[PDB]
Amino acid sequence: FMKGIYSALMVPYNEDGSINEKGLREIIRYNIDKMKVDGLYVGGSTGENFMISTEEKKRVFEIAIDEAKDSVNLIAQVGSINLNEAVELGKYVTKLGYKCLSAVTPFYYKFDFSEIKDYYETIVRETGNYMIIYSIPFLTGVNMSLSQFGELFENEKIIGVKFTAGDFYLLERVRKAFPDKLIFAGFDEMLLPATVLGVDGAIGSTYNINGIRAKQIFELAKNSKIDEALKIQHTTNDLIEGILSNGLYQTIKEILKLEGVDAGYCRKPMKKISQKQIEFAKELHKKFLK
Amino acid sequence: GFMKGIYSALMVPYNEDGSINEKGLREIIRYNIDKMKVDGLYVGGSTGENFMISTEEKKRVFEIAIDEAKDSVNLIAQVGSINLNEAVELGKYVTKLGYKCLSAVTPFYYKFDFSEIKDYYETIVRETGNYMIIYSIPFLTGVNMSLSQFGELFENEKIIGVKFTAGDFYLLERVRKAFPDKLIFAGFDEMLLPATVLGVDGAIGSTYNINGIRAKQIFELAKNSKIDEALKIQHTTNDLIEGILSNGLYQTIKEILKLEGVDAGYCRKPMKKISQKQIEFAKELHKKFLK
Amino acid sequence: GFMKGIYSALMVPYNEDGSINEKGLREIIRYNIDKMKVDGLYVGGSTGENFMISTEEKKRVFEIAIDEAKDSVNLIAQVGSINLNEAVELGKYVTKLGYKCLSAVTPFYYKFDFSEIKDYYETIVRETGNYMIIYSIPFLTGVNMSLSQFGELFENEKIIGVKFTAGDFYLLERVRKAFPDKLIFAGFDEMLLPATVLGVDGAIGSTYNINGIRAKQIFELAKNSKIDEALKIQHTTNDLIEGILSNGLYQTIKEILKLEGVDAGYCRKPMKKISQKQIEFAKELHKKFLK
Amino acid sequence: FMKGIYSALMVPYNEDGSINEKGLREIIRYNIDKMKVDGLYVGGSTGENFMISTEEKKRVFEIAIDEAKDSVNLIAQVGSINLNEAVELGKYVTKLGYKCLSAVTPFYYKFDFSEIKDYYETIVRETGNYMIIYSIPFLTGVNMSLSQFGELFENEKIIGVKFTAGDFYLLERVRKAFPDKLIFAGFDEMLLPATVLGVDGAIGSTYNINGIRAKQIFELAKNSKIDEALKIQHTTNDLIEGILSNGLYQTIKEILKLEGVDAGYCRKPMKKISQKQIEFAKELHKKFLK
Repeated sequence: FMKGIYSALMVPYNEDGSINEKGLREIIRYNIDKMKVDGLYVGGSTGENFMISTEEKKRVFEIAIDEAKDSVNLIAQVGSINLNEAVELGKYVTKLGYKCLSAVTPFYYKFDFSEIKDYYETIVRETGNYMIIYSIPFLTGVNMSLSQFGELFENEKIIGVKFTAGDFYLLERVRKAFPDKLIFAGFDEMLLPATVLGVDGAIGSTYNINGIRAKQIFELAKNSKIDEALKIQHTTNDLIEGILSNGLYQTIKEILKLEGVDAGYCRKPMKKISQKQIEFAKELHKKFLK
Repeated sequence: GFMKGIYSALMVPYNEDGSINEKGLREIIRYNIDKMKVDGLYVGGSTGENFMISTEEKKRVFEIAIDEAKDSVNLIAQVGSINLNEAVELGKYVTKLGYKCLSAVTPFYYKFDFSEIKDYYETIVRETGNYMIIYSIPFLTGVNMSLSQFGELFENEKIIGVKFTAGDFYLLERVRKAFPDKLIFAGFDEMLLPATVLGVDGAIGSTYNINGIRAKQIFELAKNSKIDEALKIQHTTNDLIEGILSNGLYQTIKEILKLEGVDAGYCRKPMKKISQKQIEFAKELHKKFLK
Repeated sequence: GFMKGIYSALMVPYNEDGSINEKGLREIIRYNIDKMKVDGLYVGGSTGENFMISTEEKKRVFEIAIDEAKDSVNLIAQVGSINLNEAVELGKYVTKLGYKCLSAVTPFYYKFDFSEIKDYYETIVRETGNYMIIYSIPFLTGVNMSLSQFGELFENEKIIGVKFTAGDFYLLERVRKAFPDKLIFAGFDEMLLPATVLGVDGAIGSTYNINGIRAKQIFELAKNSKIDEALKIQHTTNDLIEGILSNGLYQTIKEILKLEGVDAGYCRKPMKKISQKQIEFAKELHKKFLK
Repeated sequence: FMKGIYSALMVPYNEDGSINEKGLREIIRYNIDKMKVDGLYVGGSTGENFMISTEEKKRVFEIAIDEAKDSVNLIAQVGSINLNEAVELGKYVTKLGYKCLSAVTPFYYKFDFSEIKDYYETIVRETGNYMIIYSIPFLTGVNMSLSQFGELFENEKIIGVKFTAGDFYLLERVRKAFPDKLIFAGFDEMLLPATVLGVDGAIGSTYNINGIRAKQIFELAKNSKIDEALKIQHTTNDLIEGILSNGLYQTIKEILKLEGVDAGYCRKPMKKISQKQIEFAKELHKKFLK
């Protein structure tokens, strides 16, 4: 029921570093109305979201839920810092109406798997909400074993997993071992291969600007029209190759400003986008998205 | 363009004393051609324990293979591995024997820069006059070549394709669009369905010695946009591969080939002999997936 | 130049409810200063589970540490981790409290290029006016900085040194010769003797909470060219460290500190509690190596 | 008794690719007389030695043993290809008089440890010679565990190990667990740190041209004169930094030609050394070695 394309909301910032509330609402509206996404992924690692305070993470969650209402599905990423920040955020967004959570493991310590399980099971026990897990524990690089997925999926309110690494063998194994769980692709350049292996959705940050093509790839592949889907994936990956060449986070923001959305400013010590990269973003915009 | 299809990576059987079992070799070729109905044979690949044999034992394998297969199937001769002079000597031997396509891994004895890899491949093409399939990863470096590096190699018209060994589907898709006129072979059997929908022209694998039927079906069904049926067969194939890998891939394939009446030969020291527990597991996999 | 010597990486003790155990914190400081006779304390480091605490809990730790240590030892305040605004806010807080040296890991939320790392460090130096020790590896990248990148950072005169976390002794030797006027700290206790003979000015480690005596001896004996005696103590130190690592380093250090009368506090969820088997093993190591 | 500095002999080649016999003798003489090395390491991975035939590997071993006689220790590396080539080479060099062997594991297969042990134990059983093992199985990157060293060192004719990776923690552990075995450093840039941890010798290819400084570092460190040894190591590493900057294999050969030794030609497809790199090798020669 949570299927479809999700855009990873990137939070825009004012000149002074605070959150640009009206700019945040404009990005939500652009994703819902123009990109016609099936959901929003709020609080993800995308861009520079993990640096903001707990207080500012809570204001972003409330602004998002009040502007999106339920035109779309919403998932709240509440992990990363530690387990009690995850629980406080998890019960705040549960009280705001967020019907699903996700959590990356904490960054301050390399936890064994038995502590990953306690971490995830505690967020489900203390919030009562649904949970999406990550196939890779935060900053470890190693995918979880298929046996470890089974131990986590024994909990019924852990309803899915977001794949960040493009291991399609493990993806296929998880897909067959757990036909009742949701699997989200977290790689936009390989959406077509993921869709034919039966993923239920995709979460990406390019879908802020390329959501239309992604919904077509997702829909055409689930109806076995591979010839047309591969051709759109070829065009999508020419956009992504240019965006990556040009700096992905800043190119997406610069393209959003070319579409009439105030995507805000960057926070130090990140270097400002150059004139050559602004002109290159406009060439990408006119070639692929206008 | 005629070299599309599923290829089996021939594994060389050995006698008790370590020499090659010529009649076991002929029976494996017949099994792949008649029962597996493969579209071609990949001879001389790194698969199993083939890189340990002498160049002269390599010449006898190439001659036995072309003489047992006739022209029922495509043949690709892997002539690299050791050095450039053995690659050229092997490359001209198998070209005179009738092989119409070559492949070559870079030599193992040195970490060559790209400008010396290109001279390596271009020299084998000039001295044999044969077609060439390159590897996306230089031997024992782990890093895929850049898309610009593919362009410099693909400037040669007798470098007709590339065998992908790492499952980087982003790079696979980029190479596919940048060079629509070149052949691309998947070298990963567990991900055949994803590679096929991105437009690979064939697959070279060692599981096709025993699972060639399912692989041909996945390849044909996916190229005809019937993903639902193709995904179910890929699921069954990966249940076999997961068991084969759990049990030791090289030895399980050999023991399964012996359960169907093919003399797969013996192992060479210092490789350990397969256990009774693994023979029984190979038999369960055989009865469950292939009988 | 006055900040040479052995430094202990303070591990913050926690109460049963997760808040910081202030009196346990004072007792750990006293144990390091009086019994271990360390030359300084490294406060706020990634060691153990310190990066999980709030900035406000970080401010109370910095204030407790400077007030318990007075000026018996050098103090370095690690103010990085979260972002640049917390680093600058922390950096000016501990500068007003009397800390004479800072260190900062790069932020964790983004993979910064080098030109943004340099702005990061130069901004903390300009906004606090304090001295700065950099890390040879940007937080969560794994790759050491280039020797040219060290030169661009060391152009700032208030960047007085570098803490090496990876044991690359070739790069350590190159940095040592290229910048004889800068401080270099080893951050690997198992290789103290090799780092000292290459001219490191000190060591920052977490084993020095309990093995500071042996580490000071290795440091002093090696800088006075008595390698034979220094190697024997390094052998004993590494027998302790091998046991500590086998048993879980963070929890074994805490349990050993409790065997000598220091309230090392409790663990925070989701970390698992130490077993009886590991408590008994910590006691054997204590009786064998430190009593 | 095998202590000291060993030079890794690099085989010079004629214009046609064959072995330059008189050039090989000249390199042996330069290492024995001018570099005053304590031994020669023949057949190692250095340069481009692993490509030559078994026949040409046998001629190199005999030329080396007949020109060096016993002015120096000799170790013969007989592994890499497969186990029966290792045994044939091992008994040939045992019949030539080589009193110690070494062997890297085969390249054609990723052997488990129980097959590494059978591999090494077979070369010792079939030749009766002494054996030096490598801490890293050929092309795997992973050091052996200290428990695995113990299982191998249970054989008394496996007398030592050559360390290729600079893990000084593992080096110190192996040194203490087996005080009766030889340990050779295989990293010239870190000779001083290795010497203070009690290594019995060093095997390197820079010792073809920098053997004098290396013997001084080795001798000064074993007599606790660290101040003088570190200063020579600083100078040695300035040479090595330049050699590496310039291409190590070709710079060493070009420096040997600047010292009056016919170090031969390169084999295709290796690119020939440039004029800028020849001039740079001469600057290194005049600055560090003349």
